[PDB]
Amino acid sequence: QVQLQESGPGLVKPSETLSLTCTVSGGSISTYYWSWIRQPPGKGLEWLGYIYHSGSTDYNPSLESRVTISVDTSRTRFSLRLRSVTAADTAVYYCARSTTMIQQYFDYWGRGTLVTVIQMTQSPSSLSASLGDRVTITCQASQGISNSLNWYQQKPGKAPKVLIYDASNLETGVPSRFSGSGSGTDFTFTITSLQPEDIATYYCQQYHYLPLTFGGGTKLEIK
Amino acid sequence: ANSIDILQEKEGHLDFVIIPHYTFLDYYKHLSYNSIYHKSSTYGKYIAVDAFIKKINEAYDKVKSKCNDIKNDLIATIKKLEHKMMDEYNTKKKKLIKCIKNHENDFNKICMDMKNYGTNLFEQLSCYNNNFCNTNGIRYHYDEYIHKLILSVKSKNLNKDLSDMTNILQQSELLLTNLNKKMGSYIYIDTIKFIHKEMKHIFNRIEYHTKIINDKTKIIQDKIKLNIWRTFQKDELLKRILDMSNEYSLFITSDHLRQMLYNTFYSKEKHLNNIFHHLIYVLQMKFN
Repeated sequence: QVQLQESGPGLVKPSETLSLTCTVSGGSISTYYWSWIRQPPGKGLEWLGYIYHSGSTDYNPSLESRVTISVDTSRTRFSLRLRSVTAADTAVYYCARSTTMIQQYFDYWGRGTLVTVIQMTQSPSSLSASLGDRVTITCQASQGISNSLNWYQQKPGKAPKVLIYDASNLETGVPSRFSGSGSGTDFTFTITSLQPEDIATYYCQQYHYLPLTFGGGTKLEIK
Repeated sequence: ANSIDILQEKEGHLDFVIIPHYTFLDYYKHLSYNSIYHKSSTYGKYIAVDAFIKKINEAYDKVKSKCNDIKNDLIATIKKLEHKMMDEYNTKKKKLIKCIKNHENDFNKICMDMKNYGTNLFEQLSCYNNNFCNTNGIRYHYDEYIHKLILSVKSKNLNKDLSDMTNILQQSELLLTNLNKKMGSYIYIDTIKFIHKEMKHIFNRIEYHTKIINDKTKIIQDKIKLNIWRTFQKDELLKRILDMSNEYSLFITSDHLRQMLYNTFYSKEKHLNNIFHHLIYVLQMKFN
């Protein structure tokens, strides 16, 4: 099965270039989208940029042009270079993969390595319900998104994982208790009955407008 | 690059098909279905594949729609010619081709996303043994999507259709030379010459596609027999799925285009015969 593994320095001195590489095992790079997403400790997710097709690239303007994603396809590795680091860039760097932009969602995510140097407003930042309760989260975009919305479940310590793509569609194995709904600007994720295997932080994501943005997340716990 | 097909199926309705883009998206359409049909556990995935392919079409149409102003200008020109701006038509036709080649990479990005989708499905292809891989997916696909098309074309006799189109162009060519020789003092003589010139070129494009359909029908029918009640090794199984998806894509492209061009040839002959009804009426009322 396709597997991503990030390998880097883990400690970069300020203003130097952070260089982590990802090693695509059990699968080829070819024309897929190979992105680098970071998560500051105790904070949400930020997509840094991606490399796709015949080596084309698209980065998040928030990175201020100091980001570069390159790929030696022969090596079957893609890598990140983040110039002039700040304590701001102290984050868990996830190396991930989407297949398209037409119906973009993240197929595979690496393990994530700690490196220490559209507005998706997710409504319940924290939530503590008892088992069996129906939990329902909301995501609102700064503008029209159509159904270009995804939802991920980030298990404690683990990388985020797709539950719904295109606002309502479940990925093949994800349980039916999860429900995506909504279009345009107001979206809603709902677990019809809380299970012990659900204590995780859930994030939404948009792909309609190129700088890919995530939601604030909902830290779900048991009361 | 230079493989575009202009199509006027209805009155005042022009459209274009970038031949290679059609084959490419169709190849990956067949790869997708073939991968999900292989095992029964995955058949239901066709709902998602159909939805994704709809997104690809809607996305590609949005790129084609950028060249709508130039297309509607050429439609307005062709409308006036079907009543001398023949030189204006050529410049507006070149203009349409130009902006199509301008959006080359916008279309390529959609095509590439389609290749990625079908390739992802192709790459997740289980085989319980891998030395004995079931050719179920090949028949279930062939039978639903391709078999029916083979039989419709087999019944059609596309060579007789072409022969009947030459007779139409010969009748018009003779009437055109009889008007020029006998009574050239007629209104709409230039519009007849234009429509016949346009219809002569449509015929050649139909003649090209029917040649492809003809041999591709034989190829598909022969090939499918060999990849249907067997158990290939995974490597060989995948090779056949690609080979079949290729033969299916070339066939479906030329068949789809031949039918569209056929409708435009007879739509242009309808407007052509409207002028012939005037020419007979005029000659009859003069004969009074």
